[PDB]
Amino acid sequence: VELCSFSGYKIYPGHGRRYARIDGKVFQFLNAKCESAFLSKRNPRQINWTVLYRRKHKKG
Amino acid sequence: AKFRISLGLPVGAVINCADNTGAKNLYIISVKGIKGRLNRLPSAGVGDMVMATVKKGKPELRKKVHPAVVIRQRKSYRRKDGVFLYFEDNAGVIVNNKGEMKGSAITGPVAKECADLWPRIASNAGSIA
Amino acid sequence: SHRKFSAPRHGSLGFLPRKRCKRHRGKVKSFPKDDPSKPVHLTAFLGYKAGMTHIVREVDRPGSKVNKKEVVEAVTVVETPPMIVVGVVGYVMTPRGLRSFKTIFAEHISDECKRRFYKNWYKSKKKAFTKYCKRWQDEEGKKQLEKDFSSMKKYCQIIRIIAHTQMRLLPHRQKKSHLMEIQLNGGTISDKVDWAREKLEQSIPIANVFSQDEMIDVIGVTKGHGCKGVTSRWHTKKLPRKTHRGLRKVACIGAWHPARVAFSVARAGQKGYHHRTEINKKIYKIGVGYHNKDGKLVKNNASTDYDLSNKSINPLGGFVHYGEVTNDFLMLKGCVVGTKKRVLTLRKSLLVQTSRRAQEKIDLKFIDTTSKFGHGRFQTIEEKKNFMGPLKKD
RNA sequence: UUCUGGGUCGGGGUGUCGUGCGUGGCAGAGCAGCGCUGCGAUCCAUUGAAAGUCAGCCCUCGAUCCAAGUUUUG
RNA sequence: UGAUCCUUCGAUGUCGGCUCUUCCUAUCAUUGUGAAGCAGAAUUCACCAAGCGUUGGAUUGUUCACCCACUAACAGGGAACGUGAGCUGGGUUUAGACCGUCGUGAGACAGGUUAGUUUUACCCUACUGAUGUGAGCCGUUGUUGCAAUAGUAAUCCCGCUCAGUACGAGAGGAACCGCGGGUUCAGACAUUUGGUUCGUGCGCUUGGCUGAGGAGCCACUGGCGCGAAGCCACCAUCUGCGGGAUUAUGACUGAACGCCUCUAAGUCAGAAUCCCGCCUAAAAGCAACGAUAAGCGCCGUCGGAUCUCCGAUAGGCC
RNA sequence: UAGUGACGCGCAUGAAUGGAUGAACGAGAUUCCCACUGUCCCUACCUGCUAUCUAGCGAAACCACAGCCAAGGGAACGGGC
RNA sequence: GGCGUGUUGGAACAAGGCAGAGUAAGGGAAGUCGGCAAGUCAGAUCCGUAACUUCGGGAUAAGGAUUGGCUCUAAGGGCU
RNA sequence: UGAACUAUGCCUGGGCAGGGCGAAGCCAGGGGAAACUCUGGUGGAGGCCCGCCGCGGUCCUGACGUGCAAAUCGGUCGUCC
RNA sequence: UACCGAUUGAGCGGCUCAGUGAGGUCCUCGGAUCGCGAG
Ligand SMILES: [Mg+2]
Ligand SMILES: [Mg+2]
Ligand SMILES: [Mg+2]
Ligand SMILES: [Mg+2]
Ligand SMILES: [Mg+2]
Ligand SMILES: [Mg+2]
Ligand SMILES: [Mg+2]
Ligand SMILES: [Mg+2]
Ligand SMILES: [Mg+2]
Ligand SMILES: [Mg+2]
Ligand SMILES: [Mg+2]
Ligand SMILES: [Mg+2]
Ligand SMILES: [Mg+2]
Ligand SMILES: [Mg+2]
Ligand SMILES: [Mg+2]
Ligand SMILES: [Mg+2]
Ligand SMILES: [Mg+2]
Ligand SMILES: [Mg+2]
Ligand SMILES: [Mg+2]
Ligand SMILES: [Mg+2]
Ligand SMILES: [Mg+2]
Ligand SMILES: [Mg+2]
Ligand SMILES: [Mg+2]
Ligand SMILES: [Mg+2]
Ligand SMILES: [Mg+2]
Ligand SMILES: [Mg+2]
Ligand SMILES: [Mg+2]
Ligand SMILES: [Mg+2]
Ligand SMILES: [Mg+2]
Ligand SMILES: [Mg+2]
Ligand SMILES: [Mg+2]
Ligand SMILES: [Mg+2]
Ligand SMILES: [Mg+2]
Ligand SMILES: [Mg+2]
Ligand SMILES: [Mg+2]
Ligand SMILES: [Mg+2]
Ligand SMILES: [Mg+2]
Ligand SMILES: [Mg+2]
Ligand SMILES: [Mg+2]
Ligand SMILES: [Mg+2]
Ligand SMILES: [Mg+2]
Ligand SMILES: [Mg+2]
Ligand SMILES: [Mg+2]
Ligand SMILES: [Mg+2]
Ligand SMILES: [Mg+2]
Ligand SMILES: [Mg+2]
Ligand SMILES: [Mg+2]
Ligand SMILES: [Mg+2]
Ligand SMILES: [Mg+2]
Ligand SMILES: [Mg+2]
Ligand SMILES: [Mg+2]
Ligand SMILES: [Mg+2]
Repeated sequence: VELCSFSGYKIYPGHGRRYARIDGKVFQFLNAKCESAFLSKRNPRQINWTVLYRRKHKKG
Repeated sequence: AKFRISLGLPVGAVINCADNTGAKNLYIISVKGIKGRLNRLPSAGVGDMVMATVKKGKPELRKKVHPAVVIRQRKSYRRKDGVFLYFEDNAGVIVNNKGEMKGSAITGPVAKECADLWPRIASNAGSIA
Repeated sequence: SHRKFSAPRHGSLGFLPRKRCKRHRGKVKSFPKDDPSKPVHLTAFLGYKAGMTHIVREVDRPGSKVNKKEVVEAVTVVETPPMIVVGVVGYVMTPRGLRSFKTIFAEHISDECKRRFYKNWYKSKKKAFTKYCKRWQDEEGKKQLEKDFSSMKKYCQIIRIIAHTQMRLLPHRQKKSHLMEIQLNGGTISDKVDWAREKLEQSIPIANVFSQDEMIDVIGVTKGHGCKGVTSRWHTKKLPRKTHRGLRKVACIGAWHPARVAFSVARAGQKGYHHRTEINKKIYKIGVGYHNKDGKLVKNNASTDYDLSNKSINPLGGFVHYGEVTNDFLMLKGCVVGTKKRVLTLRKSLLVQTSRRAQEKIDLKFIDTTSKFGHGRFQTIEEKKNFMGPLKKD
């Protein structure tokens, strides 16, 4: 069970869609909303529903 | 050999040459092993050997027909473990009829479906992913 | 005059005519051949298509590139509550085909089984089998009843069983029961009648009809799509954009002579809702329904030897457009004809299963239970609350 | 067409988007009046909040209703 | 391609391509075999055989050619030189115009070039689906089935092992069984990925409007991001099968013809063919079984007698 | 077999029946390249107006009689023989 | 200021059409006689613009950057 | 017998947003020994350019094709001192 | 031996437009951790 590279959620073996770049880094995305935001160069710490945001502002 | 993958490189697709041969593009003109339908274009995925022509590169390479092998593609193909993997660019490497490459290095990752079929391409692969 | 470049035909002529099936429930058109050496058993069963999920299992296949590695296989859950045997029928072989010899029904028939005998149950005095059930009580009528069973053991070569599904235990609002003749392929006619006489008004679970890692045939009616064009019904090539008077048609529907349209020419009509039969549908898991063991319900019909969780086969929010399955379900590999909550008639295979893929043993490692009503990401509600924490609704 | 049964709302679950109105702040490029007050895109807390979710999603049994009678058949 | 001029000039729309179906075999490949100047590999000749497949492209309006790659192979044809109320008009084949040659000229060209309206189905069959129909009625109505007959579907390749073995002086170099995938095709399916989204679901936003905030509307769906449910894609996933008589052919026994002989009598092995199973449909074809409303049958084939119809037949189910 | 630059015993180019050239210009003809795109691979989904059903209203072309096929003969391609 | 959607209402949302110049994974003219069709580009500001030419042009050539909202600053007037 | 359509001419009236490149002439500042030159601004020329109404009618060989119409409709397109 | 020559001829270098921009350095605040302070 991998962790999503954008939202930080857990990706189960059936779901997800990973994406490798030319530099050699592989990223796992839970759904197409996280993938569309990652390719759009959005920042997870600014996206309000990301675990990186909730860990940033100490919501949990 | 390998299982079936989502083909995403029909004929007439220029892909980035990813070795130190001197070429920059690979204009796919056909695919090995394609029988053919009435109006179907021969498409190719990773690991498939294709005949391609160079459009940008050294003058001693861009007017001939070279047997290439696709190593990356942007069309997400499903592996047997439920993984849909896709790269950010379509890439190939010029090889011989026996599978031996012409260059010595490969710029970027090489798909595992292409590294297991061609042992000569995996030996010069920076990272197999 | 010949066609310029050769191309294979569009569609199969062996599935004509492509019409709406006049029978909503699948029909077993050929039961497996009898083997009088095996014990008496059933050869078919009725299920209901609940939904689909995907599992994770390690494949032990010597020679493959995926041997000793985990895969993700799409499965289909078919809820199969136990069926109650109500009648016994025998057939006699005639030089013009089989012929129904005589049918014998049980004394007590459930109320959901009599609904099949009526078209308007709400305004009908439910009098079906009211004078027939008096044979099992009168001493004279019991004598003639013994004459009918003893006649089947002598003049019949194929004995079947009339059984119905308990749709009282299903999410659908339908209350009727699907009757079906399940043929006994066990042994002697005398043994099959005695086996079918003691099983009247009794339930038969799915664990007795089929078994683990078994390839069965699934007969059912596909999903309808109404009147569809020739490019959607026969998958012909779409004409170019500049085509006047339509581009989603067939250009030439035949030559001048014969001066008629051939039945093999692809035309526009009603596609879907056809009767189909698919073979080699391997069973991956035979789940157990909900039952109170020590006073509290159990839902371990989705936990595996490698998971050891406490989750049921029902995903979060139940199966979309179906409901939740609480009965003995049957998990089949791959797709199955029909929509959700569609009646399926399972059947044992006619062929001999000796291939490397047919006798393969399945060891499930993980059964997915994420919500199919969207991009679900939590297997259980307890995991959803543990990860997200407390919400404002508390 | 009353061992009851069937609807309409509501509740819960699920999922979609994404942190609502209001209120509070010595957060805020600054700026204008007499430390204070006003103007001010945005930011922060309340607030993974708000909204909508079967009409072809799932489960209730909480609320309040409903039970009549077209045509014809030996 | 001619020859002819029988049919058609009160009109049979005419070249090629596209599309789609079917047939033929004079067989390119695959299945089963025979032959060699068949060692193997490759190839050639021939036989049963049309089940199945026979490609993507550059140039040309072109059929026809030529080349580039792929491939088991990229075989040859017919069906009004298949197919314009199916399409596309590129060509040819009205009127405009240019050139070349020809003509004193108007004009000609079977020479080149450019622009040039492609009309109508609602009728009858055929076909595709969709209601329903034997009506003679103690039959009406329902459930579970049987089955005539018609359709019929699977195809081909590669990798591993056999094996670097048989074979060959070498160079080279197979095959069966088994295993793992794929091509083409077929039938489905939406867990997953992807497409669509006017649940106009949620956020945001441009111009304007309601005095402003809040809440919203208008611009034939204002625009943008994400997106449920459905539907959907070799753009995701799943499934696709067994016998029988035999053809070509190779043989057994055994005469004709003291021998010999696969044939004359009698037998055996035998295939992508054929038939059937599997699968799809279900008949002016049918069975088992449930219930059948003073009203509605039977009983007592005795009806004791009355009326109406419709066939025959004129001892026999030996 | 296209386009362009050259070659010219040119069937049948050629000098106001005007030759050669030409910046700018063109809803003129033609070729290649970059970008772009459902033109295509290979189709799928949504929407508006129709088709569809219904109340009202309500035509026309056309028509020897008509309308299931195979083969045969025939005015040498029948629907009827 | 004018009007009831242009010679009719109601119920459905099948095929097939016309239109919205609807949208689209990967490839990007392999389609086709032919980039037909529509797709990209598009305003404005600041930069930068060749071959050729009749010196007028080519030229918005080509090729780049910037653009919202808000709070300020600076410069450009008249009259007594 | 017709120029109520259309072709050409004459008389007398009417009409043609908003922008762009920006010619002669002129002013000023620099270079010169004279011949005469260079920069900025001004000026507003044209069968000039983008383009609305107008006026035309390319392409889709779109819609329509017993039509709204015995020639029309939509997008696109030519021109607009 | 040089020259003209369609072939947007081809190759190899120098300096640069624009975009992307690794890594230091400072500045704002950030406090794992340690004994108000060091970090
Ligand atoms: Mg084609
Ligand atoms: Mg039920
Ligand atoms: Mg047309
Ligand atoms: Mg779902
Ligand atoms: Mg809001
Ligand atoms: Mg509906
Ligand atoms: Mg004649
Ligand atoms: Mg033959
Ligand atoms: Mg010979
Ligand atoms: Mg001929
Ligand atoms: Mg013809
Ligand atoms: Mg026509
Ligand atoms: Mg034609
Ligand atoms: Mg025709
Ligand atoms: Mg023409
Ligand atoms: Mg010509
Ligand atoms: Mg002409
Ligand atoms: Mg000519
Ligand atoms: Mg050797
Ligand atoms: Mg999706
Ligand atoms: Mg606004
Ligand atoms: Mg308007
Ligand atoms: Mg709009
Ligand atoms: Mg989207
Ligand atoms: Mg046999
Ligand atoms: Mg013989
Ligand atoms: Mg035999
Ligand atoms: Mg070309
Ligand atoms: Mg030339
Ligand atoms: Mg001459
Ligand atoms: Mg002359
Ligand atoms: Mg001349
Ligand atoms: Mg112009
Ligand atoms: Mg012009
Ligand atoms: Mg031009
Ligand atoms: Mg002009
Ligand atoms: Mg006739
Ligand atoms: Mg439609
Ligand atoms: Mg359209
Ligand atoms: Mg696309
Ligand atoms: Mg072509
Ligand atoms: Mg082409
Ligand atoms: Mg165009
Ligand atoms: Mg130019
Ligand atoms: Mg005037
Ligand atoms: Mg210009
Ligand atoms: Mg205009
Ligand atoms: Mg106009
Ligand atoms: Mg005119
Ligand atoms: Mg027009
Ligand atoms: Mg037209
Ligand atoms: Mg029409």
